[PDB]
Amino acid sequence: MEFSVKSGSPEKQRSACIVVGVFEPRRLSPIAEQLDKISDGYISALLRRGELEGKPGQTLLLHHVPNVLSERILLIGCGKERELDERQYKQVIQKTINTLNDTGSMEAVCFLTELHVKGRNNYWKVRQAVETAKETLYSFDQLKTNKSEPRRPLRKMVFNVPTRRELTSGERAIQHGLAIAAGIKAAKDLGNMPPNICNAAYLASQARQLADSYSKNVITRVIGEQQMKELGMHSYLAVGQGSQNESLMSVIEYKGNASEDARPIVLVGKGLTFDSGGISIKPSEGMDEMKYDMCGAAAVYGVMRMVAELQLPINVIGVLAGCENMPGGRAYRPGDVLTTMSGQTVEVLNTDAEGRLVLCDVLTYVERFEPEAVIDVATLTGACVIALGHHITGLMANHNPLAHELIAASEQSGDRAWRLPLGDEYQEQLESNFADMANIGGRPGGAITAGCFLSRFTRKYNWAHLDIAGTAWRSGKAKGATGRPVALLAQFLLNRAGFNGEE
Amino acid sequence: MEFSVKSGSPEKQRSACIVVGVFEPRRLSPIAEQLDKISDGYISALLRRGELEGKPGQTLLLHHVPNVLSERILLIGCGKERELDERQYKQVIQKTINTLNDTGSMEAVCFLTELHVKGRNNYWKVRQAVETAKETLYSFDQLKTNKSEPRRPLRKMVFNVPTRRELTSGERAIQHGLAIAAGIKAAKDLGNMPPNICNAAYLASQARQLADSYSKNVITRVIGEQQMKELGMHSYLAVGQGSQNESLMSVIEYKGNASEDARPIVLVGKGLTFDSGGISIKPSEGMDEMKYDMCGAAAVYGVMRMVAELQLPINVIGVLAGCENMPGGRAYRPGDVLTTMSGQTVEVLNTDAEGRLVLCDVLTYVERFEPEAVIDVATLTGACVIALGHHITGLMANHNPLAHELIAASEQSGDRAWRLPLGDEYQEQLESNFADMANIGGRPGGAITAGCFLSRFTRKYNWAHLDIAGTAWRSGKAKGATGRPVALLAQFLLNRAGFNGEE
Amino acid sequence: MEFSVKSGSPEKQRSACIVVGVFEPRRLSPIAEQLDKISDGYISALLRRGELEGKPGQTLLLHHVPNVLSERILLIGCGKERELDERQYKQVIQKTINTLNDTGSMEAVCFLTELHVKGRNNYWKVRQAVETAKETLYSFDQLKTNKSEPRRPLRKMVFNVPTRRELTSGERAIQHGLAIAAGIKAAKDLGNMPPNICNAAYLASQARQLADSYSKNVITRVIGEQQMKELGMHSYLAVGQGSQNESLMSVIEYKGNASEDARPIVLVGKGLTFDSGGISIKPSEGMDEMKYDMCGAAAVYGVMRMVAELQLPINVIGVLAGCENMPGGRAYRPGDVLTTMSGQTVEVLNTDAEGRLVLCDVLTYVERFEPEAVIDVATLTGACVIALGHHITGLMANHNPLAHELIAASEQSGDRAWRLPLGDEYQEQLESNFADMANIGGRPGGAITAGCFLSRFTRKYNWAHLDIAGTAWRSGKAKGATGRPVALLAQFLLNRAGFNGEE
Ligand SMILES: [Cl-]
Ligand SMILES: [Cl-]
Ligand SMILES: [Zn+2]
Ligand SMILES: [Zn+2]
Ligand SMILES: [Zn+2]
Ligand SMILES: [Zn+2]
Ligand SMILES: [Zn+2]
Ligand SMILES: [Zn+2]
Repeated sequence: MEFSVKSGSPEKQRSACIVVGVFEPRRLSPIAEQLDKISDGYISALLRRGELEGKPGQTLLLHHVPNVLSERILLIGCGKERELDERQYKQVIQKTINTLNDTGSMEAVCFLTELHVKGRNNYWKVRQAVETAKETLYSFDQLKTNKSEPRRPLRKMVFNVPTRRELTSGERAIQHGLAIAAGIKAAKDLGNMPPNICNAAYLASQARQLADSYSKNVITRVIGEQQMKELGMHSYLAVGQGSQNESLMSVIEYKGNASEDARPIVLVGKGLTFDSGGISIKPSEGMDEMKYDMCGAAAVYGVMRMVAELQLPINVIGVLAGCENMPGGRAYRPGDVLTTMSGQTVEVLNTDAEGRLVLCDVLTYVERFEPEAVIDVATLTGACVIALGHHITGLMANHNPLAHELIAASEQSGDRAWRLPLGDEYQEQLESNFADMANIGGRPGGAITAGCFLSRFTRKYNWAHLDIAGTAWRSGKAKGATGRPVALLAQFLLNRAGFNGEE
Repeated sequence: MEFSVKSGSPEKQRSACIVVGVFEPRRLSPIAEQLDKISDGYISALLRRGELEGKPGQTLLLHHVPNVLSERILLIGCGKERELDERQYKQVIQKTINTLNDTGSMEAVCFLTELHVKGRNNYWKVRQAVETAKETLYSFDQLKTNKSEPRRPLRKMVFNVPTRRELTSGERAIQHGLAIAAGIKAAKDLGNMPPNICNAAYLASQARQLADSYSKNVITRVIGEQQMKELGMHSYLAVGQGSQNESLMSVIEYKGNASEDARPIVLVGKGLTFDSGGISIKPSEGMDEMKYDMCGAAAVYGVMRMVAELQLPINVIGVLAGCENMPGGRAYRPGDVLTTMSGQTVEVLNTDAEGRLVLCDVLTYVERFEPEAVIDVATLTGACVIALGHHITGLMANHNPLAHELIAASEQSGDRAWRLPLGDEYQEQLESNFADMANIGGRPGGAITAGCFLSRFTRKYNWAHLDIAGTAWRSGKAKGATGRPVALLAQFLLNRAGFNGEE
Repeated sequence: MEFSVKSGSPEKQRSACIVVGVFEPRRLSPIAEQLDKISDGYISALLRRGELEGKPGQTLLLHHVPNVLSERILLIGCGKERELDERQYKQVIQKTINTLNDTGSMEAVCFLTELHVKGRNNYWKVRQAVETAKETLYSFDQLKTNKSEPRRPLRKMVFNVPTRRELTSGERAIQHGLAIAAGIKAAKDLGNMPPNICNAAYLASQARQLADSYSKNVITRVIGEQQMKELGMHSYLAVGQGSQNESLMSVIEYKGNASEDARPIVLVGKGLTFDSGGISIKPSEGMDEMKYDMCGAAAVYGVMRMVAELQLPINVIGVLAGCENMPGGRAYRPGDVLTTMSGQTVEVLNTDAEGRLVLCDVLTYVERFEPEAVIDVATLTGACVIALGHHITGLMANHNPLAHELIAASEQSGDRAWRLPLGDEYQEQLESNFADMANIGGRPGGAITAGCFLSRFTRKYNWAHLDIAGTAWRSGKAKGATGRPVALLAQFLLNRAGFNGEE
């Protein structure tokens, strides 16, 4: 659907539906009781009758309202005025979009973006409304055969801003919100696709199409197994040795800045299109969710699509490290000692800790880009899920300023991350009697030792690690990819590009 | 809430709200056209404009409808006409109640009970509506300190019936639906109570209050541990021996028939207020759900309540076999050989198969009432959950007519059961080199060999066994007791008392 | 052994042994060459033959060195000059103490305290040396019947400081170091004692002896089961119900400040003398290590012993929440709903998550002291061990300044903690359909949800929680308590008492 911003009163609107809010208890909102006084207390009369107490989730749809230009007035329960946090705000917009679609409204004017949301300005509210509206419309039915497509008469939504002063921030919010929502959808699509269709070659193919769609700034390269071997990326090669799928590393280069002294921000996404655990096989229960083990590449692709659309004035390189981990007569095994691209040797203790064996070689490989900073994004350890659950991404880094920036972006964007420490006592857990290091450190500090492992390959540049094992998708009835952390990364890049989201 | 029936037209009601259906696609219910044709096509116009497609789940609330004597008109989507089964029908009524409760309607008149529902007459559609509506209002907040009580402005609902020829079947449907819904609530309340509060003594106490509330026809006796020993109920005693809670068997006698030859129907409910498994201890995951191991006794109590309310002209005795299975220094052990009340000996191989050791003695105990039929109700085997899932109760019996009466009742009441076979080959699985029989027959056929076991104690009367391990409760976010098989047993009693089917 | 400081040169010492450093490669320490020149290159000569490369862990004991007033000269490999972190520094000191004890040296003078250690001044270097030396001498043979008591001729060590200007900081360092080491030692002894001896009565007995030994500023109260019942601490009671050991909350009050407005700092330690998990029984493997489930109480006791010795001018109350979690006919069970002292109800899903059930009642109880700050210390979750491993303590709090003061103290003291987030999405995992909350929130974010659970009882004051499940003890061959976080808490108390940092 389309979005736009205007600055006008409810009573002057001539829409299929205007949306205004109501707070507990049956407390018409400022903007709404502007409309009440047009219909002569018609609305407040209905609220005295108990038609809408204002509880969250509650709604009231009025037709043929006395002296109201719009055909419908949709009132939404907003809880309690300032006492509105971002989370309840997102729900109010979700409800609005869903309610409107059970209606015949082909468009609507929404005054909810004017609500007081603790600490968030106009830009944030409009941007979050767009991102939430789009999230609500998501569906993954491309593999179903029944389905007669969903009902969506709502084709456009206009968000109202307080004064003409907010139209500018309002428009920026819409532009940004749509590009990030698109990056999120793309990542959710790639994540939800089965390993059956979304394999390393499928990712390479999406990478090429992205370049074709933005040929003035995007160039894609795809490195195969033979080139990997020539480059000495034996660790990455070992992981996919067992699978019949070819390991393919897709490099998407976006050039938005022409000065010769510009340095690129490199994003490295773990792309295990399926992870069975390998010889160190995973249990049966819920293993189909391992199709999400490539959600890091999914997010990096979404971010690139976002950067290209917004044409940011910076240089970004996204790597989709495609691979597949399968058991078999050619599978690598516990006990193997791999010679990484960097030259350091790694003793494999568990073949299911393969993401870091793919990433280490990509981390050495990306130094040819002389990056400003490298950030890897990966569904890496179950330990991180135990540590930070499904709500916050785990972050580790070898440079404090870069960590601070990523955490600030995670908060601004509402796609949170939390820093976990690295450190010598944890490095020691990787000691090996046979190679420079082992690929695991045992249960204690599992998410930290994995980051420590990665840090031995990133000493030549400032770097951060995002472990999205718990935030990349949900299980249960609503099993599905979240698209995280596209928003955190998009915010990060928006900040780097100079945009002031605080104004 | 309260329910009643009338037979009028929508247009002539003077209610806070009249409910009517709409079928896909946006086709107003005929019962409604008289009403539309009074507002000047006010409803049909809103419908072609897209306000209610008619899909199940959708609703449309209208106030100030042109010339309508009722203040609110609530239209509910019903899908396609004569393609409505009772499951969809119930959802429709469930939706109606929830939607009405979001308005200020103090009472309402509903015409949905006139919907065509496959195989169901007026009596069933009204009774089903009553039972479903009451199911929807269920809440268990007695142990919470927050809460401020849900919003129920709707204190009364009037169901409409086609003609005055259906008023009496409608009133009977309400009388029956209310009594059964109340038994189901009593059983759900008991099941949901913690083992902490709901122990054998609590069930006994509830049993005594029931007798007090209907002292004319109900007498309750409680048999404690000293008496059980004197009765020789050693098997029952061994299960609760490890627990500090005293084992208590509550016998509720309902006499609604004075004829010297009116043999009682005996209901025996497994009342394990907590089942840790004992020495054969259960795993931690979801063990909190073992407070539901007394759901058989909960159901029986519910039926006794139901029968007292309806004053059926039959004799029914309900036994609440209270007990607690705990591990400890005085707990019975795998290997023990128990001398059951029948005199037959039993080798205990697994202490978690304790419900049948509590029941075998109670089934011998009840032969003193010279029962015409005996029915045990028990959350007995994980095997039944695997066999019939959470939707259908497992049934076994030593008498075919009785088993057919029960299945029919299960169908009529929409609380289904399915008969499983018994047999000599399953009996052989209970062979012991040390006793007359072992208490388990291995994994193959676990629900059936449990029935075989019980059957060695029910040879002197017509008997049926209901394994409600999968139907007694549900888990997940909506964790809670279901109250089943109260409806099945109530229908069985109603049928024994002469219920015509009202056809 | 005893410690003291002095500022002198190596050549003028008349000790049984002087300890000096040697850097790699075979480079004689500046303080050394002074000493070499008296014996005339007699030392550098030996370093040329290669008698000490100077690598960490290497040593060289020299007797009758020409012209040296000291009989023995112990040279120690220190690695490389300024690039010495505190970690390697402590190792060098530990080595020194161990090596010295294989000789006849009855006393020694050590110039290693003058080594350059990144970010650590004279005060820290002397204090780390003292704590590490005492740490090295720890043994726990009180329950062994063989042995013949260790060989420790070295009854005194003197650390040299650069000039007389560092003498005072040196003395203060020794004073603090000794008191913290004593505290740490008491915590380790209590932790190491078997559940067989160290039960809740034992902890109470120790708390009473502490009060007796410092009757001027310390008073101890012991609250038993009858009292807890009268206080409404049913949550705490339920956890110990199953065990024959009476639950006992020992309260150690230290009044070091006579002013009316010196509000107390309250420390609460989980004192589960043994944790079998209860009905939700733990696995066999390494369950003996559950004797360490009272290390929180252990640390609070040691911290109290330390604040008593130093006589800090502040008020501190240390609570030792003793309890034992056993399975049995009287144990509380999964499903139980407890009414905590605060009045909030808690549904028990897992009995092994008992520490928080003991702590919530104690956290409510301590509000009677109107504390300025409350800090609980508990071996609480396996999740924490997974999240932060064995090296860093997990910290949660409801007041940021308190959290920052604690993180700062942990760094300063070399007993690290790392903050983890709390939050609404985590609180929601504790939702229950039967109580105000459940005691566990699932595996995702286990450490954090435990934090969220405790925080529901600490809203009336500034609070912090330390989960030392991973830092409190180590297993394997060197199995034993660590005494952490005694040093972190002591440093916290010192800073509150006005400690300088010493420039
Ligand atoms: Cl193969
Ligand atoms: Cl016991
Ligand atoms: Zn893996
Ligand atoms: Zn993986
Ligand atoms: Zn059992
Ligand atoms: Zn049972
Ligand atoms: Zn525990
Ligand atoms: Zn514990």
